[PDB]
Amino acid sequence: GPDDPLVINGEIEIVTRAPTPAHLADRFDEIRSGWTFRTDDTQALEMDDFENSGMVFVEEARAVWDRPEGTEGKACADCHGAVDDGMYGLRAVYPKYVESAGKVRTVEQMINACRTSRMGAPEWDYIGPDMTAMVALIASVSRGMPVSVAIDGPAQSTWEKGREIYYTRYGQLDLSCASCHEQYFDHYIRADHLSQGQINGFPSYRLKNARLNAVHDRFRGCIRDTRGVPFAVGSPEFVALELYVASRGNGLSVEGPSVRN
Amino acid sequence: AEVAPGDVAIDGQGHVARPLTDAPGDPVEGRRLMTDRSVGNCIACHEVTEMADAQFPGTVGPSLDGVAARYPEAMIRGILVNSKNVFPETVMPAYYRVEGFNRPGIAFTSKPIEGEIRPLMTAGQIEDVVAYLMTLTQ
Ligand code: HEC
Ligand code: HEC
Ligand code: HEC
Repeated sequence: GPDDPLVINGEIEIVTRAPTPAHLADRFDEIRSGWTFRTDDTQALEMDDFENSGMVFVEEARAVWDRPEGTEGKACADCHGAVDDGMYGLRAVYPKYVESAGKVRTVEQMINACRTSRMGAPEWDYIGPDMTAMVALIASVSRGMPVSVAIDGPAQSTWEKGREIYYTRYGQLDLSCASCHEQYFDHYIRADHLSQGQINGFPSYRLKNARLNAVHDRFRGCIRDTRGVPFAVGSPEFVALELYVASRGNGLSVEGPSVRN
Repeated sequence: AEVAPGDVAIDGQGHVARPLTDAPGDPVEGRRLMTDRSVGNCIACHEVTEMADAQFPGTVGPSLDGVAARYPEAMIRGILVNSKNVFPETVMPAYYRVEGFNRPGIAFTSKPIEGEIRPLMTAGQIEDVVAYLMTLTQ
């Protein structure tokens, strides 16, 4: 049900309903996890890690985190320690401004920057299985913690670019993210119960394709399905949009890997 | 003989009194076209109860039951030519437009349209669907 508590493994309280972030209070009263729009059976699959197929990949990523890889002969753990500490809280606050880049960067970009320039290892495909399993591991160790992406300071002009993309109609169907997710959340498009399009639960494990799904992969798909040309994965536009949509769920718990339709 | 997208006469309420084709519209075919996501994809947003076999109609748009008892033909066709002329800021796609899109792609391929944009629906297909919608007098 939409108002039932989400607790994972019995220990991890997920805040699935929260007061609207100030920048968005204008448009609705509550923000809600996409979990709260799913059926009972589907909601069930995220309440416990032994049933969340997305967590199989996380466990594989736990192994990779400790595997030396690249010419430096190092593994993530060698610089970051145990993942449950080195990544603690981290998914809550990306996308964020990274001083060394002078830009807002995504978790995926940071990972790949570590891979090529500190590990001497090939980059992982931005929305490929390796990267998405790893991003899901990183997410999973912050579940429970309120998403808290800065939307001002040096992030601000990215945030506003993301915000303008979110309210631009695309495609020959001429639709914006807000066309569906803001105006019409809680309605149905065909079989799909429309959520607010939060990303606090990414990477999402979807029953549709039985794999983890990265934020930029959903974005791409979403614009594609306006019968339009999506931006590139990793593009500055999707980086902008991701920061923005993230802030639309500020206050919601980190939830990933989540289970969705 | 069709009226091409750019040639449609549309009054100040968004209505189109003239059929887009001389081919009179086939109610039966119309029915079909509204369930095909490749073409109209209507029941993604609309219930039609008379389409008892419909199966999971959306609720984004109002139920189309009785739409022939509340709106005249020319307003219904207007809504299909360009819903925005009748319902400003509507999420309903414009089905006989070919300009002014923002990154339009070829179907759901993600690739840019190069060259003529074709309308989401041909004159025939719109006339077929309107013919149908006109049987929903309830
Ligand atoms: C030392 C040679 C490292 C290895 C091996 C890995 N990482 Fe790393 N990482 C390192 C530094 C010095 C920094 C800070 C970079 C900066 O510009 O300030 C990072 C940072 C990250 C981050 C950013 C998070 C943050 O604290 O702001 C992420 C998400 C990250 N690293 C991921 C990551 C992964 C997945 C790795 C294994 C493939 C990995 N790092 C290895 C140094 C090193
Ligand atoms: C209607 C044609 C849509 C438009 C335009 C956009 N989205 Fe969407 N989205 C749509 C459906 C029917 C669904 C599935 C049901 C649901 O809401 O959960 C979605 C889903 C998403 C999600 C997943 C949410 C989750 O909790 O896992 C995300 C992140 C999402 N959509 C993002 C998104 C963005 C950024 C869009 C603008 C480019 C956008 N969607 C447009 C339908 C539609
Ligand atoms: C969602 C993206 C839609 C799709 C796909 C279709 N329609 Fe629609 N329609 C939609 C909305 C949101 C509305 C109401 C106007 C508003 O935005 O406030 C409508 C309305 C109609 C109507 C008028 C009915 C009435 O007002 O009672 C008609 C006749 C209609 N729509 C027809 C129609 C057809 C034939 C479609 C398939 C090609 C179709 N709509 C798709 C949203 C959406």
